[PDB]
Amino acid sequence: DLADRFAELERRYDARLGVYVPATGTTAAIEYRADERFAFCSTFKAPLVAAVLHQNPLTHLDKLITYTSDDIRSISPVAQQHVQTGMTIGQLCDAAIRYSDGTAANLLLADLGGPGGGTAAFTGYLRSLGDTVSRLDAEEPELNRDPPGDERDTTTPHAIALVLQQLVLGNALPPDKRALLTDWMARNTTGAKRIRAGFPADWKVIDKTGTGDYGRANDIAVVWSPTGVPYVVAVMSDRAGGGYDAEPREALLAEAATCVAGVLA
Amino acid sequence: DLADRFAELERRYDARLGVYVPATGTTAAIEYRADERFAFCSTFKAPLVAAVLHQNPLTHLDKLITYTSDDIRSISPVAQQHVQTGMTIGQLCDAAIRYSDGTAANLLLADLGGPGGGTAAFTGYLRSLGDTVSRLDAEEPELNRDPPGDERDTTTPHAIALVLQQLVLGNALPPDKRALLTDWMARNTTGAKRIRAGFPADWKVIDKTGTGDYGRANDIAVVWSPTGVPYVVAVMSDRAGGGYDAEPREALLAEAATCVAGVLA
Amino acid sequence: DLADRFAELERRYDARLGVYVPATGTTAAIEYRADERFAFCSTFKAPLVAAVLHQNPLTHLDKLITYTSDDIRSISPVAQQHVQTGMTIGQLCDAAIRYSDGTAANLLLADLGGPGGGTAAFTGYLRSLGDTVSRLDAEEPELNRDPPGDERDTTTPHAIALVLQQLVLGNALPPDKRALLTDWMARNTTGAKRIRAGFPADWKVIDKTGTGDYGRANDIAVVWSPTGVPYVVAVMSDRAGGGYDAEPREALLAEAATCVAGVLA
Amino acid sequence: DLADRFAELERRYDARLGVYVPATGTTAAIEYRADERFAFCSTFKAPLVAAVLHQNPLTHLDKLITYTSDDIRSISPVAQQHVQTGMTIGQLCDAAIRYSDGTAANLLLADLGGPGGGTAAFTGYLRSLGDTVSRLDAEEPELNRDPPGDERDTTTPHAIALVLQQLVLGNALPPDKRALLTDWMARNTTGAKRIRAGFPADWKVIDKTGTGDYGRANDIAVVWSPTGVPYVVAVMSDRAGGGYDAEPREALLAEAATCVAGVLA
Ligand SMILES: *C(=O)/C=C/N[C@@H](C(=O)O)C(C)(C)S(=O)O
Ligand SMILES: *C(=O)/C=C/N[C@@H](C(=O)O)C(C)(C)S(=O)O
Ligand SMILES: *C(=O)/C=C/N[C@@H](C(=O)O)C(C)(C)S(=O)O
Ligand SMILES: *C(=O)/C=C/N[C@@H](C(=O)O)C(C)(C)S(=O)O
Repeated sequence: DLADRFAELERRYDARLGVYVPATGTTAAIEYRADERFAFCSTFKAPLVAAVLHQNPLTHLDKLITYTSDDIRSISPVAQQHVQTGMTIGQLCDAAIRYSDGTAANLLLADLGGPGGGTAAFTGYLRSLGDTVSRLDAEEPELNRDPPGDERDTTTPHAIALVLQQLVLGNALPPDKRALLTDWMARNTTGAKRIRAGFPADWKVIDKTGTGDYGRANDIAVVWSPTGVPYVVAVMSDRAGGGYDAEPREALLAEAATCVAGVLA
Repeated sequence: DLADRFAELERRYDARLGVYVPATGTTAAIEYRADERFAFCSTFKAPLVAAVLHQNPLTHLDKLITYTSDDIRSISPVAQQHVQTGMTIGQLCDAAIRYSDGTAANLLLADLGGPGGGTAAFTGYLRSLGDTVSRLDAEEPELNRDPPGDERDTTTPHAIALVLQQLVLGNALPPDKRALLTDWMARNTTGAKRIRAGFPADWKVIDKTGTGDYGRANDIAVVWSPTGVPYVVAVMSDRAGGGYDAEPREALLAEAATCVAGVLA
Repeated sequence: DLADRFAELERRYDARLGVYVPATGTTAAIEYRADERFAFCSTFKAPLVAAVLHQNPLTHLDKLITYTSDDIRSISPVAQQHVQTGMTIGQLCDAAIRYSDGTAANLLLADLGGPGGGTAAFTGYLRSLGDTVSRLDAEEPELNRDPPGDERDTTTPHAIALVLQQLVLGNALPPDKRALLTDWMARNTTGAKRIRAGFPADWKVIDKTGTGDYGRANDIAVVWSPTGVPYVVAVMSDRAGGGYDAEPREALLAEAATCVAGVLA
Repeated sequence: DLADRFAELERRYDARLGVYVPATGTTAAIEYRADERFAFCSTFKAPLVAAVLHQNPLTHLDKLITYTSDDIRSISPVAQQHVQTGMTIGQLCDAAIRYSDGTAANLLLADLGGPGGGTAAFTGYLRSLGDTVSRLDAEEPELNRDPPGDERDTTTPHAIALVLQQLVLGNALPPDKRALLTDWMARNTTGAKRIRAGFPADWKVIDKTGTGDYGRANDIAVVWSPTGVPYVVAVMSDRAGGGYDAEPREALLAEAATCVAGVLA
């Protein structure tokens, strides 16, 4: 019957919608189009940081990286301002998470090295976490104007949940680094209207958003109940029907979170 | 399956639980022990104010009412301070709602007049709103130490919902007065951890709480969705199992509200 | 010329206003009626907690304290709810700071012992910190209806600043305890509209408010610049002119903080 | 007093600093190097939009403009992506304000027509608003890399304030258009750490930034007090001392705004 409540939101908001919450000690998993493909958008920036955290020691975040005016092809609210000054890996990661800065993302991919501009290195990282399905070829901005049906630059709710789970809750990173990533996500600016707004205030929520064309809108998060019980929530949507220029509806993502909060409480 | 989620909370929290939300233009009502009797506790102070608003002109709120130090039997954080000075009907109502002042309650019942200390007059008022089941017999504090099963000083979730609906949303009161009551409930101090904490912040919530012995804990509220859709939510509980001195669990009330928010979103 | 800006606010808001910030390594202090007496209101609850932290070991916070329904004479949003269950010293302190609970305050004074209900014990504590001027005689609620000119239950901005400085920044408490107090103040609920609202968001602010009759309104705080430079800010006001029933203006407190932020930046 | 506080910031940050706030119904203006020349940087994009709003009817914003890959000389986060699709005047203006897109800027100058690439047409527009000092000669990127002392592509705080005032507050534009421009500025992405960060959150702020070599960093804004009183704030800086390669300090701009907020409150 929760299936039917998601299908309702789908109809109201004129969108296809994908939801995954893994199982726990107590609870059974929650599936809805969980094994269908969706566009990543900016959601892959979460693991990306983790990949950079994984590859290098912890003092590596101090390395300053320089770049040019014509390195800014994507929207980049932080990179734009620090062309003269440059930016350290540390600041790059902060921005990529907290502000969804597109340029930084690309710089960090380059920090991974390897062909594809570091997209292979990163693809490789996901496999280390047992992620077969997710696939990534292009960078920002080009990847977020790929057409519907195209399986390049895509993932499933099921998949990305299990990644985020291993990173945050699992032992995929040392505690010190893990800490950093949570801290960053805990302070995301771009996610107020989506998963955060669907949960009660007494729940703790850390999230990473994704947006694009064809009404594409995603949010992946870890939440803690008022008694500190952790849960992973992958929410993904699109509106490929209204074409390229369709607007995403955060309201959709907020409403679903509320249904989910209901079963989890 | 929502039936099964309430029965779960019941088992977790070792409590009996009553829930009612009336039907709307779209949605069907939500019932769970909705037609079972529970203790009012301090929840009856909401209609009580309405009864005093209903019976008298609007300038009647300026009438000063004096009382003694030994008129303070219940918890009365506001009555305590204004013993020498007295208090106007207006300020009495504010206190009764916003602070759940027990003395004021009794003063207002006396303002209704009639035997029972004004409990019959008040019982009479509810019938004017088509409320058959509800009964009120004693005053504060004595009423909050009635034993389980005793039908004096009781109501059903179903009933009190339909009252609150008529008062707040319906035309049971002139707009000016209606306004006052909503304003007061909007500014309740005593309700943070119950219904308010079960809904997302982007919902508007006005509530009136109740507490007592045998783990008795109630909260009735009107909520607005993020798009201004109103709903009435009656939640009532008790824990007569652990006897007189069983502690109430607000956690229970907050958790249920969350399940409810889930179906309403 | 900052003198003239405070006198302006005074005239606009029809209020007397007291401001103190101590001197630092760099900066000179800020004075305006800093050595004039004002009512404490709920501001004394900050040191009060410190006095209880000072007097007893750290394990003492687990001692559960019981009380009756008629022990709630003041407004007490948390004491209200935990009459059946009781409350530990630890929880009492949290409430007294975070919610300005009036009852708890009085219970804690009783924990200090001595005549005056523990007001002498507490008065004694301030002298240990070299505070000459500050005086405390009555408890809640009686102290909040002292008339203007009455020097009982009063302090100066200068004084209370130097206390708060020693507690938070100075070595007046062991680090562990100090930590607790800061944590509590960092999470004050009652202070959003006063000092907090006069500083830019990139400043860190921890505060403790006070309100009462005769438009009495205070806020004492520690702030950190965006680069972690600490400062102590005492702000106090009243409007004894419009009599007992004069309303306090938080706007006044927020405006002054802004003038202060200006010199500190 | 305040003169000396600006000279301090100057010394701290190793920079020359220009500040202007016009006079109001109440307050006297604020001058500090207000009549000295500074580089525009990207600040001129504000009036530029206004000039295009002024010259043409309101439906002109729908005219699509196409361009080539080799038309993208400057930083252009939006122009980069819409080479295939093209962009309407409407979208061009949004970008120029909200994202400080450098290409769009140049396209719009071309929309004005005339020699200099439309820089004379634009220079001409400012004179219509009674602005004598301001001049513009080159386009992006070339204009941001021309040396200190060179009076081409420059303005004074005094001047640009009086322009922004007339546009936003004054009757320089019809309400409908005026509305558009404010809306755009209200939604600037590039300005978080400058003027916006120096004011308290309860102030409303709309801004337009500028950055360049020789530590050049500007922000012009309209602010509303918490009670809706409007003010215009021009802040400009540079660090020609450390030569071409000197890094700009937004911190400087944020600090000054704080001093200004202080006098305005
Ligand atoms: C991540 O969610 C995407 C970042 N930004 C894009 C979006 O649609 O939100 C763009 C297209 C603005 S970016 O220039 O690629
Ligand atoms: C409203 O919920 C009831 C308040 N009653 C109190 C009273 O003093 O009458 C108590 C203490 C009996 S109950 O614990 O709320
Ligand atoms: C802090 O001590 C202020 C207390 N005074 C008032 C308040 O704001 O709580 C009263 C007078 C309402 S107190 O609770 O009696
Ligand atoms: C406007 O001030 C922005 C101009 N863009 C850049 C350019 O390449 O011209 C800079 C370097 C001046 S700015 O640092 O973003």
